[PDB]
Amino acid sequence: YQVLARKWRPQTFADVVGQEHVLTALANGLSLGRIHHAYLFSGTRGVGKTSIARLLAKGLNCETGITATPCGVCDNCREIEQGRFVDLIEIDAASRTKVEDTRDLLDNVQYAPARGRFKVYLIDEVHMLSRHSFNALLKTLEEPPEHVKFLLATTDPQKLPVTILSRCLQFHLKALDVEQIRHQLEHILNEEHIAHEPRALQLLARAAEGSLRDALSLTDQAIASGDGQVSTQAVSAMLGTLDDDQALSLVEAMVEANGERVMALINEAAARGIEWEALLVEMLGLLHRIAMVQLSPAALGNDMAAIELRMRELARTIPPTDIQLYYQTLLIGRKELPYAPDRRMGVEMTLLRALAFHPRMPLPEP
Amino acid sequence: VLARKWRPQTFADVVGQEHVLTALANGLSLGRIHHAYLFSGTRGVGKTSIARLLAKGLNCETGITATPCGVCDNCREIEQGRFVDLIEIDAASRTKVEDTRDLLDNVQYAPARGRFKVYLIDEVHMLSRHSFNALLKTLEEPPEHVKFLLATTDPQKLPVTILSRCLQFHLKALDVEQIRHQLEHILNEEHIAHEPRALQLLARAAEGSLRDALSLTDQAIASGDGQVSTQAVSAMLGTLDDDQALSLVEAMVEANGERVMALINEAAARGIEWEALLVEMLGLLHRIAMVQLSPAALGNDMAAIELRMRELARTIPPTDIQLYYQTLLIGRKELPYAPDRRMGVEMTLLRALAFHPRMPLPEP
Amino acid sequence: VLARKWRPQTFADVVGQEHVLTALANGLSLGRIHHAYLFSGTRGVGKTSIARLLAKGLNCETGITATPCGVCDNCREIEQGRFVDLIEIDAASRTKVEDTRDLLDNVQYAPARGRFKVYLIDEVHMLSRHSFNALLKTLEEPPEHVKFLLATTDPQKLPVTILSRCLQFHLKALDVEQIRHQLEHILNEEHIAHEPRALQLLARAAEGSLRDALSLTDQAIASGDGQVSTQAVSAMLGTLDDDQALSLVEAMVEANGERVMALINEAAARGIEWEALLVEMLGLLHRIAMVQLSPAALGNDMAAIELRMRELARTIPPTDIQLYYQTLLIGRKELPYAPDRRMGVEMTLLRALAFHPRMPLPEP
Amino acid sequence: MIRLYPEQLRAQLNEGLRAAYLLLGNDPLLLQESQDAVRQVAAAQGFEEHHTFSIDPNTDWNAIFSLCQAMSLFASRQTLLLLLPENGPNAAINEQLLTLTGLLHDDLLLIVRGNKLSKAQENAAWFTALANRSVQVTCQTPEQAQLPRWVAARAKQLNLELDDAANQVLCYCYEGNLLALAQALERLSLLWPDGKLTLPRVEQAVNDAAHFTPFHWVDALLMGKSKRALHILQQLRLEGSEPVILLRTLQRELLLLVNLKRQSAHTPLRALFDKHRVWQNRRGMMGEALNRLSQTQLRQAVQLLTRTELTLKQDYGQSVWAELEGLSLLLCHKPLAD
Amino acid sequence: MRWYPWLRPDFEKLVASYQAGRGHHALLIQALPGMGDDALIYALSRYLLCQQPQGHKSCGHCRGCQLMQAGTHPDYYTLAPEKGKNTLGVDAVREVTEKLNEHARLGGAKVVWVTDAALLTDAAANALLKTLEEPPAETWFFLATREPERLLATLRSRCRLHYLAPPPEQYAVTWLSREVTMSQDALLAALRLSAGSPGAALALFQGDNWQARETLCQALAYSVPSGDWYSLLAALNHEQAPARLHWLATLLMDALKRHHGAAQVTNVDVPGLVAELANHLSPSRLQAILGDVCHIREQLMSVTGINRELLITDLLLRIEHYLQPGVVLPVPHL
Ligand SMILES: Nc1ncnc2c1ncn2[C@@H]1O[C@H](COP(=O)(O)OP(=O)(O)O)[C@@H](O)[C@H]1O
Ligand SMILES: Nc1ncnc2c1ncn2[C@@H]1O[C@H](COP(=O)(O)OP(=O)(O)O)[C@@H](O)[C@H]1O
Ligand SMILES: [Zn+2]
Ligand SMILES: [Zn+2]
Ligand SMILES: [Zn+2]
Ligand SMILES: [Zn+2]
Repeated sequence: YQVLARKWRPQTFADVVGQEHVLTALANGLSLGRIHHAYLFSGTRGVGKTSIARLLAKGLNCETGITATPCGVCDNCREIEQGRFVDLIEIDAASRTKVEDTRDLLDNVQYAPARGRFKVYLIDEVHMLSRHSFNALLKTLEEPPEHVKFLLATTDPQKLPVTILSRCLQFHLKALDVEQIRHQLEHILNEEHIAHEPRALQLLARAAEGSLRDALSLTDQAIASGDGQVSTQAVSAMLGTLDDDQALSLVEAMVEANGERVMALINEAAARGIEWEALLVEMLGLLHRIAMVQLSPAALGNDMAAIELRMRELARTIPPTDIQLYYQTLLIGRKELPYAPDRRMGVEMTLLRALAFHPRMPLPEP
Repeated sequence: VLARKWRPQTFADVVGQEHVLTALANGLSLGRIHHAYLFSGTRGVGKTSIARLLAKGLNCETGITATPCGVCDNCREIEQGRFVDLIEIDAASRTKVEDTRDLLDNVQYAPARGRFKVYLIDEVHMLSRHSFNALLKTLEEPPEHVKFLLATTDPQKLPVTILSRCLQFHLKALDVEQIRHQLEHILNEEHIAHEPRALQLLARAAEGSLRDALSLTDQAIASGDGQVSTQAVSAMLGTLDDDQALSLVEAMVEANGERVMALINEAAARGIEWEALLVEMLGLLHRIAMVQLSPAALGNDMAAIELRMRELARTIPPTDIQLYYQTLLIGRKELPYAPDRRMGVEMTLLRALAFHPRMPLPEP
Repeated sequence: VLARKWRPQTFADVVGQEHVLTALANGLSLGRIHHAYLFSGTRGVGKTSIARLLAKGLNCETGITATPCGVCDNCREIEQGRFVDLIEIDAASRTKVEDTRDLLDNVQYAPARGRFKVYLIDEVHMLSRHSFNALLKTLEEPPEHVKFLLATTDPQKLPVTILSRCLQFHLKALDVEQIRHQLEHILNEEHIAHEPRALQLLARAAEGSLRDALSLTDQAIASGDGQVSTQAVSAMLGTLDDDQALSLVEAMVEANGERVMALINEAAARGIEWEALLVEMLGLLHRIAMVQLSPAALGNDMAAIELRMRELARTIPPTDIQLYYQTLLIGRKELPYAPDRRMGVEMTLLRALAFHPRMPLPEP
Repeated sequence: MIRLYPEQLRAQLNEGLRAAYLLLGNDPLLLQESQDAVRQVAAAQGFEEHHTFSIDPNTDWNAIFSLCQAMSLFASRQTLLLLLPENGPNAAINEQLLTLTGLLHDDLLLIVRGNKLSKAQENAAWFTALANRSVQVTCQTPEQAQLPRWVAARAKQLNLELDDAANQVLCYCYEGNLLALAQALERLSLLWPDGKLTLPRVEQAVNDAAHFTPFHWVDALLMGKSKRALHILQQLRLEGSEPVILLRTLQRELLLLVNLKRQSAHTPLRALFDKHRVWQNRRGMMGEALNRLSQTQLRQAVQLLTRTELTLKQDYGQSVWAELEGLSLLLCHKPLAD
Repeated sequence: MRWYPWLRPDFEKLVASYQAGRGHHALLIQALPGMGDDALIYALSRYLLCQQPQGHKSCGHCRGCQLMQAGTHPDYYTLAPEKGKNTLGVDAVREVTEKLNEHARLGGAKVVWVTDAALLTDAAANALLKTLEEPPAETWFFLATREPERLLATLRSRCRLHYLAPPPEQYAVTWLSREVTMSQDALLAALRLSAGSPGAALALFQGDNWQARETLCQALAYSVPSGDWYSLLAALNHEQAPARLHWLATLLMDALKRHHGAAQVTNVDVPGLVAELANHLSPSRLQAILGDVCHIREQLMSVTGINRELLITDLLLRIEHYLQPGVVLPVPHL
């Protein structure tokens, strides 16, 4: 009974990944006691904005003292990591259901903590606060009590008036790199003693876009559906994205210019419920790697070895000029996709074009 | 109606949610049961159906299985929605707000009949903040014998503390043909008269939702004859039900202008939905290219066109067929950019006429 | 923080507003005091600092001087912001709207402690119309013993009737090489380690203002934990040295993909905004296109580059320049649709590399 | 209506205060001094109350009319100062003024102030009504020959020995902004308590002060070398100048070049400049521009300005400055079709 | 809100079903602007909201008719979009749904009307559906939309679509000759420049619009043969820029159509123009211009506040470069 997204939910400032400089920043102030009345955390959704906001409030109210290194056992620490704390008021300005509570709580700030030292106010995406409850925050920020502190979050810092930005100590949480999540996922899986294939992890690392929460959530599904193993054949299938062989044959079908085979692979593929957008993407990247390898034969990645002999063959046999056309055809085809009458169709047509405009041999006529 | 009659009774009756069905089955078959499951996805894609089968697989008298027998009392009662250990909660209901709140504040830790006390919560993101915490609290201290099956079209609206405690399954909308194929199967087994183009029009109309697909199929049965006929279907939706899209394509490709502009006008007089017209043309331009690749591509009710369609296939260059498709697609994007939707359509077709090999040329 | 700790305490501590400091000093030293002073200019250039020193020079117990002693009670209190005869008004504050309005409607004509009752109004252009007239009225009938020191980033937003009654001083943003010299000095007096490149990456960052440079450096310290190193400073401050933006184009037109990819991986390790890099390249190729028609195309900071650009401008055909400008143009548009942004760039260059005029790829 | 110059006011004011004083013109200093001269003479009488009401479509009409419809019960007299609109009185205003004009008497001094009225606006019921009772003071800025003379006069009363070359320097900078020339003289007096404003001294302080109009960017941008325009453009971000306000300064002069370059063989350059009423020395510079910018260059510069105009209004924060740099570069070098 | 004559034949069968029971509880009317879409909905509801109807119309006395003439009524519900915004809310809908869930205050039929269903929030669509599925006995609905395709397929299935067909042109012109005296040739142009809507056609004249339109064709007639397109600046640069740009577009279309020998032309008003135009401009050149005019008209309507002057000056000068030999005109994107 444990899905990685919860079993690895950061407990310490050390456990969080890669955003060194925002952790260091909060480390200093939690040591030196340099607490600002308002902390703004910006960045895409999925990055630990709320997550890092907790570990701050976890060191603000902790019974061990204002610490940058909270103790995971004190009643305050446990209750914070569980969403429920007397003073930690978590408001989702983005909720259609909590509009009144959002408005009321902000019009009635509780100046004296009941248990914890500070009366923390975690608010996700404040640029979406009703104009009514927005002014309440203004009035409380200009002159805030010593006990109350704010922890603002946002997806778009620009929709926030300069009158607010200037009143908070802003922090930009950057997204995570692919092989920074991949490397993380491998490590976590290595520590849980769970099998895996490296090309499966890259797919999971791409799957979530810079969102480690989601990467884990994604890795738990993969485990449940691959019965104990995070295998490409269990993963590739959640995303509906083709195994590098399924995808690789399509690319070959296209280049040999045999149409039946292509539509056949597309039909056989439809059977296992693809994500039509994805079938285009993998083919593009595959074409991309072949282009690189024609420059530096050392280009291929490590798990590519299964398809290494085929990738390498195309590489020396197919003119880069041609490879540029196939990549263009397929991309342009991706631009089209939402306008195509049907997703599956956009993909078929994009391919039938590559076939009709094939450089070495093309569809004929009288 | 069809929707209730054809509700999945087994995972096998489930259409295209493979990645989800494979994982749930593996877990069920190996006795690996988590305390909470989350099913997300758009409308009528199968969230409740799958949640219901899972509850069924969990309480089947036969044992915990990925294949509920479907005939034991637990299975029949769950089916009827009258099973004492399957508590259904609708967070989206304005009427059951108190019951929603109370049931969640008073979890029944010991099943009365089945081996598990199951809670199924629809649109769980619409719960009050009070209930969210009630739920969280229970998910944090996992009562045994109690399982939570959550469903929602908006996982993100959910507190990450809760989402993190569930096994999340993302259901996908469905491809057109995937729905088309199911509709058929239902109408065959149900002995109801049906045509090919109807099932197409019906599937495409239901955007990825089998739920709606059937609800439309049911209003086609009421509006038209007790027959799912092209005439009825395109009577609800608003399709021309005419060879207009095709003849337009035929003219366009001969560079007839006069007739292309003519057709556009007559078309306009019957109040066509200009985007719908362009979509038909694109679809036609596509099948053609398929026919040029493997001559068996002309389908089911398209037998009516067969001759005309094939004639284009053999007479127009595929290289060109792509060109027309492209030019029209583009047209669809710029369509709302145009001062008027019709001039948008005229802008496009005249465009394919000019950028016509062996077509309109310039002069002094 | 550094900004508050290093606030100018004497005119000699002020960085680069010579023309203003010379005039204020001359006036103060000769006992020529006007009734109202206006300090305009952008952000963090020293408006409030200078206004504060003037108030200090005006009320120093030592006498009206251009060199406040800094140790008398009047000087210390002004410094602390707790001087009874220095009334600070913030027209830009949403919270002090009433106090702003009241204080201006009730000018205190007789100082309680110092020889002058001084009013310092921040962002004076943000005052209500009501207060503007209150102020005008006072500036028209100049209470003696009362001086008005106004500050603003937008003099023009001010009623010309008021602007006309002040002695106006225009503060300038600061020169990058002006800020750097001052950063270099502060750190030294603080014994805080620093690399010469680091201070420049900061001087550039703070747009023309010290106030900002200081807070940026304060942040730099906390992240470099004690030191001010180019790496910690390049951690927040988007960097330029790591940018092959011109060395990528060189590498491009030179044809050594080996280098071209090495550059891209290098760039990648630094966390670039892939589309910006394509802008820098497209904005460079365009300028090299311009140096070929007129040599007067070399800019205000084109200097380091100069020889590198000038070499391209003569050794690369204009046709070929257009060809490369186009290839990168197209690759920019294709970017967001690529399977991965880095991949787009990598492939965009591989395209330039495949369709290169000299030394294009080989095939057996 | 004794029509007179700012200098003539103090002498007239001595004979007798009139019913109304209209201060019509554009000079900030001139308007203020005349205004001050009237009031200083009035408050001497017994004119305690003073009032000001601004006329323009929308700024409280029924209040203006009524505020003067009331007499003076225990005869506390107030100055009424009507502030005319920026454009000048429209068809409707002429009436509201007329209604006010009938609110006069010996104990209610009216002062109207705005720029110069057009010969048309001068036939208006309101204007012709005061035409026998009032005095008009023409507050307008000095011609090219007397701008220096005015600076010398103004400086001499500030007890300043302003050299002729220096005087010219001050004039070529801030040309026409008398408020600036006066401030400048006053600042220059703090700098050199001495009094002796020699060319070297004044020159140093003027160049050191480093102030630049958006126009100096354009004036430079007129086929003048880019170096200084790029300099001024990156020195225009140091005075706190919005981008938008720059684009509409470039546009106005750019579209003007478009129309002019278009009219070659339409009418010799000479008369055309008069026709457009901006040729105010800018002529030789405007024509210098016209002579090396091709019909096509001018066009390209219009597309760029347009993208920028949209880029600045579609993402509403896409760093237009960059484009302004790129734009300033097109007005000096021959472009391509890329 | 004026009852036109062509609204009758349709109004006849629409009451003929509300009298014989065949009435459809949800009605979606599609019609061009100024086709009297307005008046048909209102005219129909007055028939159903009568306590003592006289056969085909009301009495004028009864509580319904009176509270009807007084506008304010407990069974009539106007669902106008939220004042200020260009869309409708999920709220308004829900509050009228439950408003009908309770007995009719006057004991009879309840009616609902929508300004334009194609302007509502996606959530607002679904929120409306459930009620049409659970129809409160004897209630009535009236949807209305210019474009019924941009409406949710599942929604337009529940209602009965009714096409409010622009009257035959011969009838629309005669009706028009009465409301304004102008050449029939002009009259037809207005009609065609309104998709057949006689109401909008009529309104084309009532300002000084038509005169404003005549100014445009004169400017165009000068420019076409001269090349100086930048002369249109005065004719186009105006707050009415978009309505004008559209005008300029219809002329462009027509010239394009003539190259393909298309019989029908919108601007019958000035065939001499469309001719010359088509003569001096290749079908490609025309395509090119048609678009820029098209996309530029849109940025004027959409983007909050660009320079009407700059943009257009740019459109104009740009048009002239397409006209120059050797230039490679643009192609649509995506
Ligand atoms: N994946 C599916 N396979 C088969 N039938 C389906 C599927 N999804 C939906 N249906 C049909 O739609 C009806 C409602 O779908 P439901 O499971 O309640 O979807 P959701 O919970 O996503 O709204 C079902 O009773 C069934 O007839
Ligand atoms: N000209 C200057 N010389 C020295 N320090 C300055 C100067 N301008 C700004 N600073 C620094 O910036 C901080 C804030 O600047 P401030 O005087 O309030 O300027 P302004 O009001 O123009 O924003 C000061 O406390 C000081 O440390
Ligand atoms: Zn603790
Ligand atoms: Zn069973
Ligand atoms: Zn002192
Ligand atoms: Zn009646």
